Amino acid sequence: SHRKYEAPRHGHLGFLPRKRAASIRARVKAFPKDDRSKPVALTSFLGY
Amino acid sequence: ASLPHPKIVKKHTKKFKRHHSDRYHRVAENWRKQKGIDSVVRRRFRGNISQPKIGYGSNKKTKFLSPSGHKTFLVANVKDLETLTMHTKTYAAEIAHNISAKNRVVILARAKALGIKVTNPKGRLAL
Amino acid sequence: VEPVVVIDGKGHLVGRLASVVAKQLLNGQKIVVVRAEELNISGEFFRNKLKYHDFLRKATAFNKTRGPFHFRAPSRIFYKALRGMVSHKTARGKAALERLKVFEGIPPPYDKKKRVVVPQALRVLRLKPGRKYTTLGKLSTSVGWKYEDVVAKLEAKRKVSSAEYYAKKRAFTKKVASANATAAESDVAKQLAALGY
Amino acid sequence: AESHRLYVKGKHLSYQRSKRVNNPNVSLIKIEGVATPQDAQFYLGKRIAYVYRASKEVRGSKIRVMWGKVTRTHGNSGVVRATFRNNLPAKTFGASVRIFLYPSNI
Amino acid sequence: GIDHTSKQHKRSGHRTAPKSDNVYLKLLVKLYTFLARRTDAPFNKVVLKALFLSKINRPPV
Amino acid sequence: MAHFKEYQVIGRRLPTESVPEPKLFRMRIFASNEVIAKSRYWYFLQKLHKVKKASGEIVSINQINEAHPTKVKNFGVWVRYDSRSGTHNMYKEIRDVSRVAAVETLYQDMAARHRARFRSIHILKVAEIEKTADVKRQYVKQFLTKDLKFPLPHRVQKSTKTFSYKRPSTFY
RNA sequence: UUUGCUCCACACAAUAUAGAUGGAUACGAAUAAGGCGUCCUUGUGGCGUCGCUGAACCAUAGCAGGCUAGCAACGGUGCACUUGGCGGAAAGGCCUUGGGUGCUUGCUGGCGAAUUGCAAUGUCAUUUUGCGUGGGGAUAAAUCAUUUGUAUACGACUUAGA
RNA sequence: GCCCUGAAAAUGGAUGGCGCUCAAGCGUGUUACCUAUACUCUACCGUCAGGGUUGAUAUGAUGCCCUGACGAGUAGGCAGGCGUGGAGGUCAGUGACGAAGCCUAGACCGUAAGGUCGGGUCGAACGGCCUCUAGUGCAGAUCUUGGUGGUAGUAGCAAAUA
RNA sequence: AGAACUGGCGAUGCGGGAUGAACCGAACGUAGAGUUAAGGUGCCGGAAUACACGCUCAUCAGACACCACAAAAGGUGUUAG
RNA sequence: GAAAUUGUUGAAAGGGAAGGGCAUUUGAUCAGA
Ligand SMILES: [K+]
Ligand SMILES: [Mg+2]
Ligand SMILES: [Mg+2]
Ligand SMILES: [Mg+2]
Ligand SMILES: [Mg+2]
Ligand SMILES: [Mg+2]
Ligand SMILES: [Mg+2]
Ligand SMILES: [Mg+2]
Ligand SMILES: [Mg+2]
Ligand SMILES: [Mg+2]
Ligand SMILES: [Mg+2]
Ligand SMILES: [Mg+2]
Ligand SMILES: [Mg+2]
Ligand SMILES: [Mg+2]
Ligand SMILES: [Mg+2]
Ligand SMILES: [Mg+2]
Ligand SMILES: [Mg+2]
Ligand SMILES: [Mg+2]
Ligand SMILES: [Mg+2]
Ligand SMILES: [Mg+2]
Ligand SMILES: [Mg+2]
Ligand SMILES: [Mg+2]
Ligand SMILES: [Mg+2]
Ligand SMILES: [Mg+2]
Ligand SMILES: [Mg+2]
Ligand SMILES: [Mg+2]
Ligand SMILES: [Mg+2]
Ligand SMILES: [Mg+2]
Ligand SMILES: [Mg+2]
Ligand SMILES: [Mg+2]
Ligand SMILES: [Mg+2]
Repeated sequence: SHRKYEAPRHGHLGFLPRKRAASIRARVKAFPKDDRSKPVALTSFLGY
Repeated sequence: ASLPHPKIVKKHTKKFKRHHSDRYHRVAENWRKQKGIDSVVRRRFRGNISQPKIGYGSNKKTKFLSPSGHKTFLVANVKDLETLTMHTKTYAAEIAHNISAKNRVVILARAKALGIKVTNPKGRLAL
Repeated sequence: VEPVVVIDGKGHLVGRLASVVAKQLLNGQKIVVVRAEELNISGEFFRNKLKYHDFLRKATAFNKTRGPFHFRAPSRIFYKALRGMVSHKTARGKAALERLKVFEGIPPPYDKKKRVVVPQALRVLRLKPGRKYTTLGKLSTSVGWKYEDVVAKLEAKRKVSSAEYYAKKRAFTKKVASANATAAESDVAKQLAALGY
Repeated sequence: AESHRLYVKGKHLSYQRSKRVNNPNVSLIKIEGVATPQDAQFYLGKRIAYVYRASKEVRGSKIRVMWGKVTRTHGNSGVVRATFRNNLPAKTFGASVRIFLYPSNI
Repeated sequence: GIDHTSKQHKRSGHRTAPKSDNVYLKLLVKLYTFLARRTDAPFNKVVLKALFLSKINRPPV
Repeated sequence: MAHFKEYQVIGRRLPTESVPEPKLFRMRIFASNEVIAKSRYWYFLQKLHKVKKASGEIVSINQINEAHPTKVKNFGVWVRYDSRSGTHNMYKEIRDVSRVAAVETLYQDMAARHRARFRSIHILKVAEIEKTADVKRQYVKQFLTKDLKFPLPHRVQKSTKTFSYKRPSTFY
């Protein structure tokens, strides 16, 4: 039978699996769309 | 050489092994007929072991014949062996398992003298 | 009749092509299908999109990574049709499937090889004129295939190169045809014509 | 010449079978260039060899042969039935066979 | 399949030999078997049949 | 039932002492063979007159061949058929070179368009429409115009081989 | 490394084969339209022609293809060199220059073949591995242990240490 | 008629699946083709039935032979056989030169119950045939007794301050 | 849930209906060859992507009896009357 | 000095059991003539 009182689910299923990352340095999975009129520049940087 | 015979046809060469003798050690391979009410083997469902039946009976002309065309006759001594003196083409002597080595020598010598084929001449030979 | 048969999948009625190809692999023929993005399916694009969405909703409820995998690329859609028509869970079916390769576009191994068609699967020969049909590339893009633009670009490049190759071949063929037209009234040519050649 | 072949190529398709039971004692052979049973009648009775290779040399060769013959036509599309002295192994479904031109009636 | 109108493998239901192991009775049966086969005498046939009868089927006379 | 023949079937309603020489009724039956033809004769005769096969006899049965089998005719065909919910008379027109060919076409068309099986159809009449402009169906009239020509666009050639090397053409 | 590793050539041993037995022979697009040829006023052009399947095209003769003698022509083809160019979608292939060598069945001769006995796949392919003979090439790391806490139940992770 | 609206249910899913649109759909017609332990023919096994043959070298008339038909099976009936402990008879049977037992992806016979042989192990008895006899055949009974596993190097061996 | 007749299942495998006690076909000694039944012949899958005349386009098409459902009422959809 | 169960050695196979039937390939092994 139905849940008897509605409530949002706990947590975000889009951040699955809740596993350890494969590296200590997180991957950049997307860079800014290239605009080939601007001067050549890095799209990101590394820091601590 | 033995008496000429038709080609020996074995209708079912493979052993009729009891159902589930491959599954349980307590179930020996000696054939037993399933009597169970639901038995898939007794009911002869496709894909199951075949059961012994009289249709598998061998041609009476070739029944009991060894591949050499001789019927095996077990012999314990020379007198047993010479029971086959006039039947060398139909019977071959097989020396009994419990015959000692010296008696085997004597039986083999008599069989060679009489032209009687011996199925197991290499039993208990001098090493 | 060849060690490998390369089928140009363009306009080829995915189901009928899959039937032909499945029988070919099971009979032991190596098949390479190219231009799977240009395959056709009978019925409106909306119909086939709805069918693929019905496919998409099917998934193992307790773990979607166990469920049926919904491959988006046109080559993998065609492969799904072929696999569904091959007994793929047996070693024989596995061997048949290893006798198969399917590609979007015509990659470098096969762009310089002869492509054949399958008339019993050709859309223009099979479908009644006026019947609406879907193109696999459009359907695949709509359901999440990411490489329609890249495949189209590489296909345009290949077509430029292949048109240059064909211009050269046409010139050489005209030369050979002229040289055969000359010495066609020779005694040898008359004897050949008498024998049917 | 570059060609030495005196046999017609064929493919071992399957055993004789119904939907769910096969009969290994009969093989089905697709002969190259035969599209009708009328054409296959020519090849009825011809000897067929399945030629394969083994690691162990037996009687001066590492090539072994399974001999059979075409017995009758099968279906409408030129497939024939074949019987071999020993039935074909069924891993050879899709493997090549050689249908020789003998016994010749030409 | 055959639609049998009668029981299959039905024994005749008549004795073909005496149940007795009496060697002399068997000798009489052998003699009258020969006679019933090679004389066409209904007497010989009925005597052969009577030689097979059990004790209650041979009441004293 | 099959490729049809046409038979004349003449039956008698067997003579008695009171009524010798009974009235010799004849029918034209479309059937694939004489057995079906006689069965159909008795069916329709039982629909029309007090008779049955047990009380009557087939006096004759003769195949009627088309008088001019190689001339194209327009046929008016009156049929009576049972639908799923009633019985209906319909008139159709068929262009063909013989009555048997027209009747085969008619049975095919009835099965195709009204799902009427052979058992549900009675052929009331098949008649040649001698004068055009007595043809009253457009799907036949359109073939009776002067100098009728028409192309056959999109020709599909049946390949004898699995693979073709040509990317075929539908020109005609 | 009680002479290790890698590449090439050769030879010898194994190893198997989802199954060679002349050639997978490359436009693109349309199909109620096209292909090819040709011409011009270069086009959605004119004219001619083709399809109606690859039933094609190419190849194909020679002890499984030997040894030789010529003719004709400067063709065809194999090999290893070599000139240069193109090819990144999985390029790993395509094209091209020059000379050298072999073959050439385009044509005409001379010699050989047998006895595998009337057939027997009658062994001619390529896949990996090993070994030996030569030549060529290069001269590390990882883990355990110790250590860190950006990590951690244990493994794992992340650090440091000649 | 077909198609459509009417036409809403709970895990994701079923013309069996793929897929199929002048169908690989629906109605209808025609052929070819595929394949059951069914039908036809043949062999072999058995059963039943009808017969032939005691005229000899003939020891197996319960034998040999001829002819025809037939063969599903729970509960159940009957028949013919296989195996075990012991008993009378017999083979003047086997055996310390190795009985019995046991092990043996070694061989042979039987449709089968089983039988026989070889090899190893072993150490004192045992078997064939005709009969007699029964405390005579096990997969089960939450069977009985004994023995042994997987679980599993697992749960855990943490109260009473050290 | 309860009767009538017959045929079955139980007691029965085999080919077909994917699957299934009962449906269809057919009942069964061991084999060989031939031919079929019911059911099928795109591919899975043995067997015509056979031939023929039509019909149907469904943004929930339909796809063989038992059987695994759909109705009244409607539609210048389209077809034939 | 059996079996269950186990160690070692050798042989073989092994994509969510294993085992079985028919048939043949391959390896091993073997009788008969
Ligand atoms: K066991
Ligand atoms: Mg709620
Ligand atoms: Mg046996
Ligand atoms: Mg039961
Ligand atoms: Mg995604
Ligand atoms: Mg029978
Ligand atoms: Mg509906
Ligand atoms: Mg089908
Ligand atoms: Mg139809
Ligand atoms: Mg008798
Ligand atoms: Mg019985
Ligand atoms: Mg006792
Ligand atoms: Mg001993
Ligand atoms: Mg063992
Ligand atoms: Mg002692
Ligand atoms: Mg007891
Ligand atoms: Mg027990
Ligand atoms: Mg029990
Ligand atoms: Mg217990
Ligand atoms: Mg216990
Ligand atoms: Mg613990
Ligand atoms: Mg505790
Ligand atoms: Mg404490
Ligand atoms: Mg009961
Ligand atoms: Mg039944
Ligand atoms: Mg069903
Ligand atoms: Mg049979
Ligand atoms: Mg097939
Ligand atoms: Mg309605
Ligand atoms: Mg001890
Ligand atoms: Mg043990």
